[PDB]
Amino acid sequence: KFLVIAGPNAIESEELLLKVGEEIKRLSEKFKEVEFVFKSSFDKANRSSIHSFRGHGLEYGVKALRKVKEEFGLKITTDIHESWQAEPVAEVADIIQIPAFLCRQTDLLLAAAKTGRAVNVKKGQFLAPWDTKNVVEKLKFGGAKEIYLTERGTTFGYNNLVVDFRSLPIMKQWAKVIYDATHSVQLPGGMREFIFPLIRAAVAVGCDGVFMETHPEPEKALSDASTQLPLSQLEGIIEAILEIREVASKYYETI
Amino acid sequence: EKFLVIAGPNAIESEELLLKVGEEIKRLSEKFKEVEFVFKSSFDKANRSSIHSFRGHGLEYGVKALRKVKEEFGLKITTDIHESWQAEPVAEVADIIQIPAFLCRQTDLLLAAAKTGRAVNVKKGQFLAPWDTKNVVEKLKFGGAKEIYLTERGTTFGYNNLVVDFRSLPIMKQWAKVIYDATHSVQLPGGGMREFIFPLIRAAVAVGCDGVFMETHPEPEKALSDASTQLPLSQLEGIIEAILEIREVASKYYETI
Amino acid sequence: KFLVIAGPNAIESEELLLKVGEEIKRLSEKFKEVEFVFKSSFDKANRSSIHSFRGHGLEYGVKALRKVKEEFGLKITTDIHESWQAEPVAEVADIIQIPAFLCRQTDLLLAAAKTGRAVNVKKGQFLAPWDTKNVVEKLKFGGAKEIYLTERGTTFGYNNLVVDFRSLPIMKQWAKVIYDATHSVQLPGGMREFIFPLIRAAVAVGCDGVFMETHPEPEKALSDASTQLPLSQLEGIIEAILEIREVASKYYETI
Amino acid sequence: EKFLVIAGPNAIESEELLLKVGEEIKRLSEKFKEVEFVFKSSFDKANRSSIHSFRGHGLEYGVKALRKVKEEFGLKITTDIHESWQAEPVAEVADIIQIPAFLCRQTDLLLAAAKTGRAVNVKKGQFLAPWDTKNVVEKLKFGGAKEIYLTERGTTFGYNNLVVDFRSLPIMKQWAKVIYDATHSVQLPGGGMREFIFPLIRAAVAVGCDGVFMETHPEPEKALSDASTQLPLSQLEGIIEAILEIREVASKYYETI
Repeated sequence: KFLVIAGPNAIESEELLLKVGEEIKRLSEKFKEVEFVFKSSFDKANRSSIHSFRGHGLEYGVKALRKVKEEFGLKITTDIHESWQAEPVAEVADIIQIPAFLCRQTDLLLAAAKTGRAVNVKKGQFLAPWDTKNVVEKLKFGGAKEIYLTERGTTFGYNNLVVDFRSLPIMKQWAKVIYDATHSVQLPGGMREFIFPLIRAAVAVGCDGVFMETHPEPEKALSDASTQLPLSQLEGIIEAILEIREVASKYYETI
Repeated sequence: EKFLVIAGPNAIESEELLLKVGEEIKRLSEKFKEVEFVFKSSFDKANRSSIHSFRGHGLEYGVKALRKVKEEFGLKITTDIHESWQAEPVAEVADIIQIPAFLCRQTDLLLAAAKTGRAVNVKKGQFLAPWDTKNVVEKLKFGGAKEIYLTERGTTFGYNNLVVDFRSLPIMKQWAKVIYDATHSVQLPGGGMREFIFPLIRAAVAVGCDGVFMETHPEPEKALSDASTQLPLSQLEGIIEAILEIREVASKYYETI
Repeated sequence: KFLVIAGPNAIESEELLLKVGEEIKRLSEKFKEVEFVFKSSFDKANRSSIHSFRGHGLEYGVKALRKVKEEFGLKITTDIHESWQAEPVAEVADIIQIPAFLCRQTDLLLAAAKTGRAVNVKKGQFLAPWDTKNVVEKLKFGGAKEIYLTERGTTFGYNNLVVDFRSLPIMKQWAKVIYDATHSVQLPGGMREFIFPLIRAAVAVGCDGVFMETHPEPEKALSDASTQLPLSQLEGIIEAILEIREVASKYYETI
Repeated sequence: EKFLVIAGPNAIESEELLLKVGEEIKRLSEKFKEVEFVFKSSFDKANRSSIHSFRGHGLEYGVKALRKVKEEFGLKITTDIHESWQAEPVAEVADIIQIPAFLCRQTDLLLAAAKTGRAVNVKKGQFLAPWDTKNVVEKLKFGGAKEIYLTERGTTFGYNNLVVDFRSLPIMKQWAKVIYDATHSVQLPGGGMREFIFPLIRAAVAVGCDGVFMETHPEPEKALSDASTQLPLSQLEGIIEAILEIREVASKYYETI
């Protein structure tokens, strides 16, 4: 079924996760035609500034995510940054996420694959669609069976990203494809106004799921504040993508 | 608002070719009554990469052929101009005067088109940012244009490749009606990939635009221009139906500019 | 000999041309190892805004340029925008310049070639280095014998240009190569601070000439005010490029 | 200031290979006394495109081989780290700790390198704008780094291609010493063109930088990595002489930051 990966960008507090998990749980019951996966990072290991919010550590993060899964029965996904983290994270994460800048780090991919969990690799901003074939091959060699590739924009000049929708059908040749509606519109070093329009494009073109960050009060977010979606708007967007997918899917090209 | 579909053979290979495509466009205009069809074909390919490539049979021949399409089928017409002097003669038959992408900044060409009283559709240059088109529209309005369109046809992305930044659709909608060129957007400059034409057109309509531009030919493989990207005429009907369906379902979500 | 194409961006007045022509004439006498060509546009036919300075017309422009050639004995170059202009412009222009946006307009190139004058084509911001082979072929077909290709930057994301110096040796395979030090640093829709550094790069890599716009008071320029070089700084930069070329030329690769 | 030349085989194919290149670098360091040579070689290629490509013989073997180069030739050493835990062991032999381009934003890796007390050279990510490196240097200074270098190695330009924006040299010089990577800048990601190595290095020195990074191998065609871009060892001397000459003549024109 269609995958919807959503949650607050960073684990600002297990409290925040619970509030967002509650809504995601509700939508989960309302849209049985969708597989929801709760996402949140225990650490922002690649911030531009040394003075920016990183998180409360792996232990606190895995604990809070464990709370969400136990209290709501929702699948979990979070990203790892160094090989040693794969094992402890796999204790709770159904899907281990690989950061865009780290999509070429062989040991991180192999460590993720070794856990037996599904792996979702964020496509590096420096990678071409066809360059992802090798990424999948690494994961398969490592024993991974459920593999996702996420479109999150490509470097387009300085401090800007562009989404080449041709990437969706190309990557689909070797993995399930997810469209990251949040990071794709962020200006490195974004505009929330383009989030919905581009997500409509993604489903019209055809993808296996959508990744969207949501926060009760985006303005107060300690990360991706400019692009996280207000929690209250999540339901409407999900319904919209299901409606567009229902009609457009008739035209999705084979493989 | 009535959706615009600009379609036809890239170049006026012959008047017969035009009539063949025109006949089909006419049939479709009778079926898709909610669509405003505009027949397109260039009387001259003034910017071919090679001096040895097909250009056309001249303005005179071309205008005459386009006039025949309009007369025999009652279809609106659009063709592009390359130098200021062509605006007047072309305006005699063209309902919409098209401004080539490489020439979108040529002031006199825009002014020549605007003073004819005809609608003007400017292909967004491969070097232009979405917000840079505001001044393009301003020039046209200054010149008397009352019906203006901006066409998205890809942006320079490295060498011999174009990318379509769909954020351009809502941005340009701020000052003009927006058309998505499904054919040129997937071509590889000086290198096109037909397999991406349909998916990207689906994207355009889901994001929201005021029309689509698609070149079609009875036998693309034999086209004298854009042979790699022109759509087989028999596939036009299905593509149009598909975009109307996606447009309908996505429409309630189109943001207000 | 090494070509130096310099002058004010636009023909703001024949007076301005005379003042700049005087200095260029002086440098002309001081640097006999260089072929100076006076440049200035009789019309800015591609301004972004309808309210920006365009010029005083072709007649006034050709007249002022004619004055420079007669009063200083300097070669002339100006750009054309429509085919009909080639003939009248050729009356004074030793080198007919083809605008970057118009580098693919067959009739403009042929009209320029038909005059018998040399032709310098500004490489479009949308063109790849190897794509210029066809541009030269058009000009040769049209009868042109002296052909130049000018590097002036390539579209790099939005409102920015990048100079891929690999273009110099590539274009050299089929034409003489000129480096436009002024437009290459301008931000479409620039930074004078990068003009000198990039011109040093151009000569270290190897080119047949440099194109530089200069104005007595750049701040008062009605065009390219942000990138035109103060007249007083021209001598120093020319001497610098000659010195760097003298040393570096030993390493310029063959063809 | 003494010009830095970082050179050596891309990967530690064997200790013997290192000694062969080291011997030549040593000879050159005796001739070009105004140059500070630093021997470079990766103990691991942790980011190969393919799982089937050569990676290396491990950290232990690599550090031991690099230590042999330093001991036998008295040359400074630099190698790159891929995860935080490698900083300490590598710092035992490396005078300059290199941070991979894809990892230039990984805070812990930068911090791990900085606390060793060794110099740190960060390859500028292909996704980073020149001004975005200010925060990279800030992170290092925060971590205790006192000797920091930023290496220009190209920027993503479309697919499978990199472009070198030389404006980056003067911009980055505002907060760190700048090195130009003549080898990786001409490689075609997931596609390199050796014919552009020398011309672009000439450009770098004419613009002005504090050093150059060039990979060299006795027989590039047989290299287990970067076979298309590593310079034949016999050509190193001539290239170094050329850059010193161009640097000298261009030096009086270098702008003050």
